[PDB]
Amino acid sequence: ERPTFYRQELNKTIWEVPERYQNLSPVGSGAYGSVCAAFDTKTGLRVAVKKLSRPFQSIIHAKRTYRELRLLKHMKHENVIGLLDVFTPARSLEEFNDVYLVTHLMGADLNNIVKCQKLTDDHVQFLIYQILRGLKYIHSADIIHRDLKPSNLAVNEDCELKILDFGLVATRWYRAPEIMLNWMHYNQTVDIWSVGCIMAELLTGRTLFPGTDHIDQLKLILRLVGTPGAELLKKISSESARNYIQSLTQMPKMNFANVFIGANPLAVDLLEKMLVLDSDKRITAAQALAHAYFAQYHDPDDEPVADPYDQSFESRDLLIDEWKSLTYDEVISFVPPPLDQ
Ligand SMILES: O=c1c(Br)c(OCc2ccccc2)ccn1Cc1ccccc1
Ligand SMILES: Fc1ccc(-c2c[nH]nc2-c2ccnc(F)c2)cc1
Repeated sequence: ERPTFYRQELNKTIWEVPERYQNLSPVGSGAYGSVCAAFDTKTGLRVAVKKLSRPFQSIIHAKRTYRELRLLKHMKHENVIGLLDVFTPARSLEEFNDVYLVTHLMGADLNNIVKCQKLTDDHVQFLIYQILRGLKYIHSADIIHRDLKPSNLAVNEDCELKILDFGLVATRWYRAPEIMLNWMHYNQTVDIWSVGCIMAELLTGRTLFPGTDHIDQLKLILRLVGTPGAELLKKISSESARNYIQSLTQMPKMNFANVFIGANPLAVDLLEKMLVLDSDKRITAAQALAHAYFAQYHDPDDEPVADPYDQSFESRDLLIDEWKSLTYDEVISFVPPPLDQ
């Protein structure tokens, strides 16, 4: 049966939510919606409530809305953001024009933490372990995140971490070189690249590759990791890309031990493995969890994999009303997870 809703305006946005959620307080905005912190009276915990902006504005928005709901309904892992609740104030499909999502409030991200801070090795171990543990799960569902950066890593006062969906500086800074090149057959290790860039920054206090644009970004990456060797060169189909790359002044892969000088040598070894230029040679999330850098955290029996995830809708070309109806179906069928201390 339907709960009682109440309406309010927060920052020129209307929020209509069940009375169970109290003390809404805006925390930010992330392209596809706005977020408020709230108090969940049913559990006594603080939650983040996201209101999707214009969910059915176009086929793109409608499919994006469906995609996010499907993804968040599927993610059930300690280090990945999932759903406590999904609701709409709409009492019918024709009424349906707003989607709210709720998750447990972590309360900060790594954008907030990195800033004015170099971290000790022990905290970097724990943070990056958690990221990799979440990534192992995501990758096992044959999902690629594609946009991992500090703002997409939500962290609580205990330094427990969950991977966000979408977060609240430059995104290109964390992006794999093959994506800057525009390769359409990139793999899951694009996310491993991002984690390498994030880990590097946590250890040093500086952006590993602060490119001003995609070209600058590629150039900074190749200065650290070297211009492509022959094995990699042969895998590049594009004539313009290969002409460009091979016309650059050719560069050796740097010794990372020299670059990340003060760092724990196990940290440098993992970084070398994460940031190999040829993506076919980069370490996987599962492999990284078994690396000696994480010896004090790694438990192979507590690093679970995801249930099968149906991404077939991704190929489909549907009407806005069809995406809308499917999303509505997904809201109605939502089963919350159980309360457990
Ligand atoms: O801890 C979170 C969570 Br938790 C978020 O969740 C967004 C969300 C909400 C509902 C569904 C899916 C995602 C977003 C940012 N942050 C970090 C953050 C929270 C409050 C202030 C600053 C940073
Ligand atoms: F300057 C470069 C050259 C190659 C890469 C690269 C890294 N991993 N995979 C690739 C790749 C494979 C096949 N085709 C591509 F276009 C790219 C990245 C930057």
